[PDB]
Amino acid sequence: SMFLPPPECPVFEPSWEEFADPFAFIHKIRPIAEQTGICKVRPPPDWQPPFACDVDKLHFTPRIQRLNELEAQTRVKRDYTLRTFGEMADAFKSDYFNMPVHMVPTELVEKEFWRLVSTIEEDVTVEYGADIASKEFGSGFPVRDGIKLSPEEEEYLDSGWNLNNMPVMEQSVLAHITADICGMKLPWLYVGMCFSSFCWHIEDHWSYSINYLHWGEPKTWYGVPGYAAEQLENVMKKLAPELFVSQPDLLHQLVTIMNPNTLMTHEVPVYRTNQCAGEFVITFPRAYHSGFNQGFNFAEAVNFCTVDWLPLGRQCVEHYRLLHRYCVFSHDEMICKMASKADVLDVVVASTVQKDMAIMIEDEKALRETVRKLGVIDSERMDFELLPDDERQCVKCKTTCFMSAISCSCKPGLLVCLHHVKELCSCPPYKYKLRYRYTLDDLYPMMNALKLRAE
Ligand SMILES: O=C(O)CCNc1cc(N2CCc3ccccc3CC2)nc(-c2ccccn2)n1
Ligand SMILES: [Mn+2]
Ligand SMILES: [Mn+2]
Ligand SMILES: [Zn+2]
Ligand SMILES: [Zn+2]
Repeated sequence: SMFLPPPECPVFEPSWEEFADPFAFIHKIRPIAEQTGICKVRPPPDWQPPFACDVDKLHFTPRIQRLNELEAQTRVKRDYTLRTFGEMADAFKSDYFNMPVHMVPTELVEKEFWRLVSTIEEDVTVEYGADIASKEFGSGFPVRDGIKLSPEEEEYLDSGWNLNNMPVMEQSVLAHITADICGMKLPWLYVGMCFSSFCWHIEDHWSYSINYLHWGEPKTWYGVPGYAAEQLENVMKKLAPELFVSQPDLLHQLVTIMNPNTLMTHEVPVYRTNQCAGEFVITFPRAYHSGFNQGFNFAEAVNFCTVDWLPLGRQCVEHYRLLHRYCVFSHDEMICKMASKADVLDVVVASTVQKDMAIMIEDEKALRETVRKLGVIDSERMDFELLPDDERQCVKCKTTCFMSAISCSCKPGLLVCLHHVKELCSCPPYKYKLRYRYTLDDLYPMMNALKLRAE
């Protein structure tokens, strides 16, 4: 009546043979799971990564969170010990419900969450932990350290489902990427409590994400399939226009809490699940998702990109361009980097990169012809990858340049991508320079190397 729980998302229970290769399994479940945006994965019963930590020696700075529906929160992120946070968290929930913490039904917490975030009179604030793996935090999974690991810990060091290993495996396209994008290859750690929430969002560059709940009380998820993303955005734009005004950078992007029933009322397909300890949740490209924690828990998450994602990654950067949204990295730079490493690429990877590069080259070919007809004649090679990101963004659309850009001596340091030549300055195009990374004659052999590797 008040709150109608969305239908359950798919739950997979792979055999050991299926589970062995994470990328093969994800590709297998993709036709099913991409229709729901999110899915849950229960590992084989004996796949049990050991969790060991001193609750007194793990410190982290908590972030404070107000729980109001449609209220703006920043998309990106005192001092607790893990023990003191746990004691705070446990006391909060038990006091909130006047019940032993482990006796509060998950359906009730869900019901109550959507009540309190909607009620203006309620002024509930909670805290959470969200941080990259550091020497003060550290992954929940076993990692190699100079100290001595137990045989059980060594058993899960090179596991495909050890979230530290996923970004650097052969079937992932971020295996040989150079530029430091710490947010997209390093796992994040999340310490949650009752009602602590993550707002509606999609991952950077429409990448996958995989989440593992190491221990604690469940994490409640809501998911929307990739094909319904723009439908969701139109709904939220009409109800919360503040989230759609342009921002100075990525650190200022706004997100919010919204009842899934509101989305469902506007015919947006929403699915739910309760992620329990020891279970994986996987989010698919452009799959909007949000949720909250049932109680004190500890989760670890990392982004990743498969060969299936590559053409979507290009579409995303194009979408970023239309929105004047900042990139985390240059998609074209990634592609050309992989091309320069063709001989050591996985053969299926090489084949997929080849296809994307062909599109890249033909688009670049047309763009350069266009700007030449605009009067830009002079040109010089430029190593874009050497520039800091904020020193090679298009003035107009904020895209990260790599293949090419336009410069003018009248605006030293300023660049525009080839889509926005008319946005650089007021001086005539013959004063401009085409700054390019590769000639067309450089690019075709690079793509040929990929073709040979793919055979
Ligand atoms: O809660 C979990 O276990 C993970 C939920 N997923 C989150 C959680 C999360 N949090 C950090 C930022 C944030 C923003 C607003 C409210 C709460 C939080 C805490 C969780 N951030 C992100 C994020 C950020 C940037 C790009 C892509 N994803 N994803
Ligand atoms: Mn409220
Ligand atoms: Mn996220
Ligand atoms: Zn000028
Ligand atoms: Zn531009």
